[PDB]
Amino acid sequence: MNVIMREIGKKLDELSREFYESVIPPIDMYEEGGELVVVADLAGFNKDKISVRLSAQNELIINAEREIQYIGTKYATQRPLKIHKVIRLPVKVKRDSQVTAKYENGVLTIRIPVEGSVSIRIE
Amino acid sequence: MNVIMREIGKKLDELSREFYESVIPPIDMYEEGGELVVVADLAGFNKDKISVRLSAQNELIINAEREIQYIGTKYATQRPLKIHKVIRLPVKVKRDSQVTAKYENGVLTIRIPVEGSVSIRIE
Amino acid sequence: NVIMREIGKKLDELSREFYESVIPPIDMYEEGGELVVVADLAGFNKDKISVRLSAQNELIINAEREIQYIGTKYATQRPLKIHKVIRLPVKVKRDSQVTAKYENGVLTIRIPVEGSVSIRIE
Amino acid sequence: MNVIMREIGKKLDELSREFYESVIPPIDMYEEGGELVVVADLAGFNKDKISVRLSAQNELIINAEREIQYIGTKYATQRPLKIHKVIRLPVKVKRDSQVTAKYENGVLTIRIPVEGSVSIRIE
Ligand SMILES: [Ca+2]
Ligand SMILES: [Ca+2]
Ligand SMILES: [Ca+2]
Ligand SMILES: [Ca+2]
Repeated sequence: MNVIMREIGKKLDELSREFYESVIPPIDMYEEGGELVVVADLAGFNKDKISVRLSAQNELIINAEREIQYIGTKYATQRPLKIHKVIRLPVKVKRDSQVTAKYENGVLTIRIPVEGSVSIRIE
Repeated sequence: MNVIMREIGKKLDELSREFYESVIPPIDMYEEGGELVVVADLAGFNKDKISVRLSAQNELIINAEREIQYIGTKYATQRPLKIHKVIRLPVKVKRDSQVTAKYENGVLTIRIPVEGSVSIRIE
Repeated sequence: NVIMREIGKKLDELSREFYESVIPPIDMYEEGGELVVVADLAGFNKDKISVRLSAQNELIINAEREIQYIGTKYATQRPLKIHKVIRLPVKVKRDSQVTAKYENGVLTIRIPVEGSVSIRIE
Repeated sequence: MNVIMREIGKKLDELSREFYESVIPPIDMYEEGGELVVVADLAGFNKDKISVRLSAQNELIINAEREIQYIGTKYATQRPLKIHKVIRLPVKVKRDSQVTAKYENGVLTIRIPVEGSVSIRIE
């Protein structure tokens, strides 16, 4: 039945959007100059609608939201409305140090200041 | 094992990037006013390095290329370097009409004029 | 060690994926003008296995399963879902209903085949 | 040279069977309630021809053998004839404790008691 066929298309497309919502965004992590920088491909979002935060845990969290409204017949709606990404941080980040987030060309770049030395424990 | 672990980690990172290369970009497709619109999330790319193609078989093809060079330690390399996506268009493209592609905020917007007909039963 | 922990989890999944691609091994032979396909497909629900014949003459076996365990897991190799496409050496008989039987982790499929090929005359 | 092609095919079939023998069977290992459990997919084997052994070195060994012969033309013979798999257990096996092996639906399940301890900090 066509009605049956149509429903499947809707479900697949919705599954697709969700899959992207979990996967996006891919990130690159590297440490440079005592600086930890995270780069994320995050196309089509407002700067206001993006939030970057650090938990006390050294976890790095990225949240973004958008509304997409299209007028016309719709064949696919893959793009993710809602983004939540939680990122493990390899090393402890200096407390009370400036953190820079810049949003360019759909790319979110985060620089975290890096502390070189680790106090180690005896016994 | 230490060397092996590093090689393996490097291998694992390569796979993750490859997975992204396969799934990016997500696209939205909708048609209004005899126009088909494709919207794709393609962050962190250069317009000069992006190619958009229309095919005789009615596919739309998007190719993206970029160079990633990183200085210092690398913890993650998820972000895609090479993009190849082939989309089978729902509607036949108009044979002789202008086709437009734009790149803003990491988003590639493609507009294609469309050829179509629907038949009305005569009573 | 957490990342080392991270590496291990991925390797295990990669392993699971590898099994999903390879499983199952196939034995193919022709008996009595029938094509018999035997696949080793352990621990799957019979209700959960689908066998179908392609227009192109490919033979397809589909199976999926859920595996859930309680406690620490050291390995999860076993395949959750298998999609296998088999190209068929001989043209399949039209009509000619085909039967599938599943026992002891083994799925056996019997297919009738046309015994002759007509030849075009130029 | 079609017959030589056939010999080559027979060799290739032979290799495939060999590769499978190396990779079969895939195993699931989990430890719960002092029992370590191994689940392996070993379809189409006689119970009598399957051997399960526990090693001094703490390995678990699975051995199986089968006879496969067919009548008429053979197009493929992937399925393994003889199986040897050595698994090194994550945790110590409890000495002289009952171990159970069950084979059903082509699945071999092995239950092994383990010796382990954890230390609780005092005060
Ligand atoms: Ca319905
Ligand atoms: Ca609103
Ligand atoms: Ca051999
Ligand atoms: Ca051998």
